[PDB]
Amino acid sequence: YFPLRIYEPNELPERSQQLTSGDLPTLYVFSTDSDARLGLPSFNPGCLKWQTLLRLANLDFRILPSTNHSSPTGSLPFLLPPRTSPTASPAPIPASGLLSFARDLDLGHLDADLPPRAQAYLALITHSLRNAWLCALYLDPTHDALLRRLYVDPASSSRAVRAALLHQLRRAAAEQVATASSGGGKIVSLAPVDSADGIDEEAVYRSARDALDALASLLRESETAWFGTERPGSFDAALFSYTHLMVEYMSEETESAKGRVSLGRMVKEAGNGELAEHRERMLGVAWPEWDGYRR
Amino acid sequence: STLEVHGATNTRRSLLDQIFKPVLEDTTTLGQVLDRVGAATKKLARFDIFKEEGFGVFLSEDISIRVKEKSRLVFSAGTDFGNAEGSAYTNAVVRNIFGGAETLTV
Amino acid sequence: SAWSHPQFEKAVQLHVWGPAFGLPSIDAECLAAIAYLAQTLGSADYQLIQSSPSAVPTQHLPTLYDSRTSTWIGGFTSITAHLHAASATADGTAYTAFLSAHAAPLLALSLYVSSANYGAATRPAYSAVLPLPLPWTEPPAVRAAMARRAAHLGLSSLKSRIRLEEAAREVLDVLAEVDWAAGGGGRQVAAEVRCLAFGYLALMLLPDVPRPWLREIMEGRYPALCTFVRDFRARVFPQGGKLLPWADGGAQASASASASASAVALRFVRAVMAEVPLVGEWWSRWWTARKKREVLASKGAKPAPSNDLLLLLGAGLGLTVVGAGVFFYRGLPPFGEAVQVWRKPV
Amino acid sequence: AGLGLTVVGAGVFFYRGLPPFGEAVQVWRKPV
Amino acid sequence: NASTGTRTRSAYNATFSTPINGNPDLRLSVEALRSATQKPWASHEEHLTGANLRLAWLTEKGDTHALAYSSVWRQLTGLAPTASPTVRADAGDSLKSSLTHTFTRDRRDNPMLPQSGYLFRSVSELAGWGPLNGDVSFAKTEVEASGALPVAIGKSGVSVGGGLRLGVLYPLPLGYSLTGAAQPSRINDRFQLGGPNDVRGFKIGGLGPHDGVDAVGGDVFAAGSVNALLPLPRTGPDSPLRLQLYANAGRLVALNSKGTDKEGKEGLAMDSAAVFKGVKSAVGKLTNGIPSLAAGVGLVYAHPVARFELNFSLPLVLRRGEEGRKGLQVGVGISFL
Repeated sequence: YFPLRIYEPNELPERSQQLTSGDLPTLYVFSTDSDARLGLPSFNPGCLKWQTLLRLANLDFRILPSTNHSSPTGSLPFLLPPRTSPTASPAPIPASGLLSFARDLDLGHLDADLPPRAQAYLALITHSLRNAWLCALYLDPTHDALLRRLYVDPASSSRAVRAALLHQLRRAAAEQVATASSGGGKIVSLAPVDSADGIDEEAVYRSARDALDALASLLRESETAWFGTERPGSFDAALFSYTHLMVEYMSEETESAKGRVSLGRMVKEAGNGELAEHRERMLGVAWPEWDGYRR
Repeated sequence: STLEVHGATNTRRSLLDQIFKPVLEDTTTLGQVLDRVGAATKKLARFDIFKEEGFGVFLSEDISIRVKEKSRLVFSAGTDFGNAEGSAYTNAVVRNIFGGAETLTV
Repeated sequence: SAWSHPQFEKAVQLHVWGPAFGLPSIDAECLAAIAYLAQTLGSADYQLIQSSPSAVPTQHLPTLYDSRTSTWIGGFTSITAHLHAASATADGTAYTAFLSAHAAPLLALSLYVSSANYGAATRPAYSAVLPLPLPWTEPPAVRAAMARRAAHLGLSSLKSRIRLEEAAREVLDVLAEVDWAAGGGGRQVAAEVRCLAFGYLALMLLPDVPRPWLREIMEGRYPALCTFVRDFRARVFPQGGKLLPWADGGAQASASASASASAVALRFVRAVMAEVPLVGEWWSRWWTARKKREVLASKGAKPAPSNDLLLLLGAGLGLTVVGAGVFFYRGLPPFGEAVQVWRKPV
Repeated sequence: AGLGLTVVGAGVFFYRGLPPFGEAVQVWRKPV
Repeated sequence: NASTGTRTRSAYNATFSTPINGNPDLRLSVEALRSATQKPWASHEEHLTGANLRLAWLTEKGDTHALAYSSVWRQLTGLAPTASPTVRADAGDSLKSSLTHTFTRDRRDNPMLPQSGYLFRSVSELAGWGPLNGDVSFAKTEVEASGALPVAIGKSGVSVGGGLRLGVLYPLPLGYSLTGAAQPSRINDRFQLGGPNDVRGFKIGGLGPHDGVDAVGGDVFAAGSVNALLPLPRTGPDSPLRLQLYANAGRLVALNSKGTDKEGKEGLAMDSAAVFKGVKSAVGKLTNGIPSLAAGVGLVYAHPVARFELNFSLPLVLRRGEEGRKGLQVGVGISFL
């Protein structure tokens, strides 16, 4: 009654048209521009798990790089449904609701209460291998180039800011490895052990080796090429999200001069190599048309 | 039955223990129980740890005493009237260090 | 350099906490290590020195000291790595990794986060095993650590009791099928993992705990774990664990070799120096680097010589702050005079 | 150095202090 | 160290300043700021932790100049609610090394209640280009005019008012060129228009492209105003409290490409001809169609160091989703339109 005219709303800017246009639901993962166009697996395991699960759910979606700040929660791998009106969009879907949004045949094998024994084996993946990956990436001087060109270089393009981003990444990973009592349990003043001086790394490496041996021995008794069932589930995706990246980015042939055979060769040779066969059988159910893995 | 002391965040356990452990030695003779709780919460005020505005005591079913710490640092200028015409001072107090201790500076 | 792996050149003595609950120790890692040593070596091989994180270079309490090679080894898993069908070892590793996390946050929910149990049961038991000025610095650090560890459970000092029951059952249902002590039953695992299971479960169900919800859950729904804990304690630690070969005169006589007034004053002064904001942050980092280099040297490797950049940075921050403060408060001597006279030249 | 360090140490120790000596809730109960 | 009950959470600047060449007007400044504001109109936060170096030179005619070099960080890290795909796309990390020049030509008889004055103020800014590195690259221009004029009845203050404000945001390439691929603006740099200061009768962020309940800015904008500022009725030229009777206006367009389909892939790279056509079309859109409107009566209280309004306005013309306001329009600040 009070306003007199209405005039065809104001046509959002260019960035809000080249990025958030969409036709398919888009999943925001830690990726790179050269890889996001092909849907190739991300380089962060916490996002590669959900990307693998969504690809197994036969969902048609798109992959766009993001930066962990634009999330409905703290962590990154969220999803945004397609835009229905050029000035309004549905709400985002956090990492927990990706499988609920995914619904073809049966989306029941991708979310299921694991048997009690499997809940014990899953701690090997979520703590042992995770702390191994965090120590080997964020606190190993050999992988400074990887850490930079993956997480820091495409963020700010400014040395005095890349420095602070690297520092905070390294400190935040040290604050996490220094909590799991596999390798770090030191007690200092009322502040976490936020440095590689309290994350003693031989224990972490040995825990990772034992975890990989145990997981290979668990896979050996399945008889159906997966972890007890017929099609890969959440356990297979959770293990893939670490073994694939360990084989890809941490398989450096420099080992003899230092010892401590890298994580990728540990994954390749663990047990009778059942883990490599597993990761190559998952690359062929989710990514059946992608070649050029194994470094 | 069971008594608690809510809000005594910076008071040592053995001090409140010396005060409130004999209170549980009254083994329904409600009168004597109330007299002992009153005597205890009164002796608790003869220290200078915490204020006197909120000495709550709740009974149920058992006992629940609510207290609120006074402060940890106090400053002042004031003006003293110690037999003289006037005296400007700067009184810096530290109300509690470990137990019920203090430390002034005038 | 403080955020990367270190650079290299081109008769055991277990350290534990005090008994404090009717068990040989607290901190179920230490108790599991004691139970492991007691079943493997024999009374004439270990010494069980009572200690605290300030008295070892590892800063981690289940610390063994080999006397033949003078190597420091911290943590339970590293200790049992030292001193030493495939589904047995597989399940051993699986359950060790499931106890070290998802059971340590549950034991730290009681006794550490609930302020009714910390102060009534736990804090006195920590103060009773530490030299006199230390109970003001170390028990709060241990509580802060075990409260940061018990996070991710979404719980705090808070009908809001069905949720604690669910959180405890989600763990005790995984532990319940292991057949923790028998010659027949479910899935036998190993000795070294049974001892860790005993450590955690016995510290879960035994203490007094004014608000004992965990003891109630364990005794009400899981009788197998209660029976296992009782029989294991009666078999390995008869009579409270006083027959364990502690140092010269028992438990309290063990904190004598490294509890002189000098060392205790040093420990207190370091623990209080680590709390001044900036200087303390960087002092803690430098001290931890020094101690890790010391442990590594004792292990047998040759670390990088030293990098005092951390202490230089902390001292620089402190000295620069105080110098700017003084230079801008007191200043410099006056730049002018009371009278200044000009006069034309001729 | 002793004068300076002692002054600053006393100042800090009496301004910031030590971690609290008590808890929010403290519970007593009679023994049987 | 200034906090704020609503938006700002922190501040620390330290502002070391000296005169230059023994001249009391020509000064120099070296500031080091670290703030963390809140932008509820476009639901995020902003963390600035840079430092700038300024050279202010007050001229003898009453004018003023400035030349500053600023370098910031500009993190956007507060997307707690449901916000927009836009505020998520500009997720946040930048530098914005820039160089800005202001020019104030004040002639108003009263800075907080002009009656017989005039005012021209111009701000121009050249962000990363050539020697100026960084992440953003633009040339942002802002012009302001004013006025105040009494006509008739001593001195009873009728003081017919005035006003005008323009602005343009032009994205340039990133090095030593006027021709090249230039990336479009971010939510950080675009203009906001509306509220108790810019255009009264609108929400603190209104009058712009909206991605829901979230006010994303625009590049080319243009405002206006008319006043009456009548004195207190039947009372005369009394205390600062005066009456006000104002019209308003407002436009805030955003730069699209919409004219070159040769780009296709790599949408965040517009060649110079495309950017020129886009700014031309944006100005053309800003021309046609009645912009916006508002009207009301106010209670101006010209405090010495501030201004207080307590208005009551009713928006006449809007766009779809511009979040007009009608209830009591409280206003306070230094710069009003």
